[PDB]
Amino acid sequence: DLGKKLLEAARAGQDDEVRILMANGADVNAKDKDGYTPLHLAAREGHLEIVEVLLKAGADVNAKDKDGYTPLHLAAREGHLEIVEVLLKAGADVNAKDKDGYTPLHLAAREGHLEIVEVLLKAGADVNAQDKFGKTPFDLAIREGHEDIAEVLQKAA
Repeated sequence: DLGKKLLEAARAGQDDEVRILMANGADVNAKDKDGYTPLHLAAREGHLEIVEVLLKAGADVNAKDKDGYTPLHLAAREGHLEIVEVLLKAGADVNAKDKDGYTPLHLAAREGHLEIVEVLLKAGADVNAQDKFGKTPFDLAIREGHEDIAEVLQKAA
Protein backbone atom coordinates (compact mmCIF):
# COMPACT_ATOMS: atom_id res chain seq x y z
CA ASP A 1 0.00 0.00 0.00
CA LEU A 2 1.51 3.27 -1.22
CA GLY A 3 -0.50 5.37 1.23
CA LYS A 4 1.12 3.75 4.24
CA LYS A 5 4.48 4.42 2.63
CA LEU A 6 3.63 8.05 1.86
CA LEU A 7 2.66 8.51 5.51
CA GLU A 8 6.07 7.27 6.68
CA ALA A 9 8.00 9.26 4.07
CA ALA A 10 6.07 12.41 4.96
CA ARG A 11 6.79 11.97 8.66
CA ALA A 12 10.42 11.12 7.99
CA GLY A 13 10.86 14.14 5.73
CA GLN A 14 12.02 11.99 2.84
CA ASP A 15 11.37 14.40 -0.03
CA ASP A 16 12.61 12.28 -2.96
CA GLU A 17 10.65 9.34 -1.55
CA VAL A 18 7.46 11.37 -1.20
CA ARG A 19 8.01 12.58 -4.76
CA ILE A 20 8.36 9.04 -6.11
CA LEU A 21 5.30 7.72 -4.28
CA MET A 22 2.97 10.46 -5.48
CA ALA A 23 4.43 10.38 -8.98
CA ASN A 24 3.38 6.75 -8.73
CA GLY A 25 -0.17 7.14 -7.46
CA ALA A 26 0.07 7.25 -3.67
CA ASP A 27 -3.14 8.31 -1.87
CA VAL A 28 -2.31 11.77 -0.49
CA ASN A 29 -5.16 11.38 2.01
CA ALA A 30 -3.87 8.14 3.50
CA LYS A 31 -4.66 7.93 7.21
CA ASP A 32 -2.64 6.25 9.94
CA LYS A 33 -4.07 4.57 13.05
CA ASP A 34 -4.68 7.94 14.67
CA GLY A 35 -6.17 9.58 11.58
CA TYR A 36 -3.09 11.57 10.61
CA THR A 37 -2.63 12.15 6.88
CA PRO A 38 0.74 12.76 5.27
CA LEU A 39 -0.05 16.49 5.49
CA HIS A 40 -0.50 16.27 9.29
CA LEU A 41 2.80 14.49 9.80
CA ALA A 42 4.83 16.72 7.50
CA ALA A 43 3.28 19.85 9.01
CA ARG A 44 3.97 18.65 12.55
CA GLU A 45 7.58 17.73 11.76
CA GLY A 46 8.34 20.92 9.82
CA HIS A 47 8.86 19.41 6.37
CA LEU A 48 7.83 22.42 4.27
CA GLU A 49 8.64 21.03 0.82
CA ILE A 50 6.57 17.94 1.51
CA VAL A 51 3.71 20.05 2.86
CA GLU A 52 3.68 22.07 -0.38
CA VAL A 53 3.87 18.99 -2.61
CA LEU A 54 0.93 17.40 -0.80
CA LEU A 55 -1.15 20.56 -0.97
CA LYS A 56 -0.70 20.90 -4.73
CA ALA A 57 -1.78 17.27 -5.11
CA GLY A 58 -5.05 18.36 -3.54
CA ALA A 59 -4.43 16.84 -0.12
CA ASP A 60 -7.34 17.66 2.20
CA VAL A 61 -5.91 20.68 4.02
CA ASN A 62 -8.55 20.39 6.75
CA ALA A 63 -8.34 16.66 7.38
CA LYS A 64 -8.95 15.84 11.02
CA ASP A 65 -7.18 13.19 13.05
CA LYS A 66 -9.03 11.15 15.70
CA ASP A 67 -9.00 14.17 18.04
CA GLY A 68 -10.05 16.77 15.47
CA TYR A 69 -6.60 18.22 14.85
CA THR A 70 -5.95 19.68 11.42
CA PRO A 71 -2.45 20.03 9.99
CA LEU A 72 -2.75 23.72 10.87
CA HIS A 73 -3.26 22.83 14.56
CA LEU A 74 -0.01 20.88 14.49
CA ALA A 75 2.09 23.42 12.60
CA ALA A 76 0.86 26.21 14.86
CA ARG A 77 1.53 24.23 18.02
CA GLU A 78 4.98 23.16 16.91
CA GLY A 79 5.84 26.68 15.75
CA HIS A 80 6.46 26.05 12.06
CA LEU A 81 5.73 29.54 10.69
CA GLU A 82 6.39 28.93 7.00
CA ILE A 83 4.19 25.85 7.13
CA VAL A 84 1.35 27.72 8.87
CA GLU A 85 1.44 30.33 6.08
CA VAL A 86 1.46 27.76 3.28
CA LEU A 87 -1.43 25.93 4.92
CA LEU A 88 -3.40 29.15 5.26
CA LYS A 89 -2.85 30.00 1.59
CA ALA A 90 -4.13 26.53 0.65
CA GLY A 91 -7.42 27.26 2.42
CA ALA A 92 -6.75 25.81 5.86
CA ASP A 93 -9.63 26.53 8.23
CA VAL A 94 -7.92 28.92 10.61
CA ASN A 95 -10.73 28.50 13.13
CA ALA A 96 -10.94 24.73 13.01
CA LYS A 97 -11.72 23.31 16.45
CA ASP A 98 -10.46 20.01 17.82
CA LYS A 99 -12.46 17.71 20.12
CA ASP A 100 -11.70 20.00 23.07
CA GLY A 101 -12.56 23.20 21.20
CA TYR A 102 -8.92 24.16 20.72
CA THR A 103 -8.21 26.28 17.66
CA PRO A 104 -4.78 26.81 16.08
CA LEU A 105 -4.78 30.23 17.79
CA HIS A 106 -5.27 28.56 21.18
CA LEU A 107 -2.32 26.30 20.52
CA ALA A 108 -0.04 29.05 19.22
CA ALA A 109 -0.95 31.25 22.19
CA ARG A 110 -0.53 28.40 24.66
CA GLU A 111 2.88 27.58 23.20
CA GLY A 112 4.16 31.15 22.93
CA HIS A 113 4.51 31.43 19.17
CA LEU A 114 3.91 35.16 18.72
CA GLU A 115 4.73 35.34 15.02
CA ILE A 116 2.28 32.53 14.32
CA VAL A 117 -0.37 34.16 16.51
CA GLU A 118 -0.08 37.32 14.42
CA VAL A 119 -0.30 35.40 11.14
CA LEU A 120 -3.34 33.49 12.37
CA LEU A 121 -5.04 36.75 13.33
CA LYS A 122 -4.53 38.25 9.86
CA ALA A 123 -6.10 35.14 8.34
CA GLY A 124 -9.18 35.76 10.48
CA ALA A 125 -8.56 33.75 13.65
CA ASP A 126 -11.34 34.23 16.21
CA VAL A 127 -9.87 35.66 19.44
CA ASN A 128 -13.16 34.87 21.17
CA ALA A 129 -13.10 31.13 20.48
CA GLN A 130 -13.54 29.19 23.71
CA ASP A 131 -12.27 25.69 24.40
CA LYS A 132 -14.02 23.03 26.54
CA PHE A 133 -12.96 24.94 29.64
CA GLY A 134 -14.38 28.20 28.30
CA LYS A 135 -10.84 29.51 27.79
CA THR A 136 -9.93 31.85 24.92
CA PRO A 137 -6.45 32.07 23.41
CA PHE A 138 -6.07 35.24 25.51
CA ASP A 139 -6.82 33.15 28.62
CA LEU A 140 -4.24 30.55 27.62
CA ALA A 141 -1.72 33.34 26.98
CA ILE A 142 -2.20 34.81 30.46
CA ARG A 143 -2.05 31.32 31.97
CA GLU A 144 1.43 30.89 30.44
CA GLY A 145 2.41 34.50 31.04
CA HIS A 146 2.76 35.13 27.29
CA GLU A 147 2.18 38.88 27.65
CA ASP A 148 3.31 39.86 24.15
CA ILE A 149 0.72 37.42 22.85
CA ALA A 150 -1.89 38.55 25.36
CA GLU A 151 -1.53 42.12 24.08
CA VAL A 152 -1.67 41.22 20.40
CA LEU A 153 -4.76 39.14 21.17
CA GLN A 154 -6.52 41.91 23.05
CA LYS A 155 -5.91 44.46 20.28
CA ALA A 156 -7.54 42.08 17.80
CA ALA A 157 -10.59 41.74 20.05
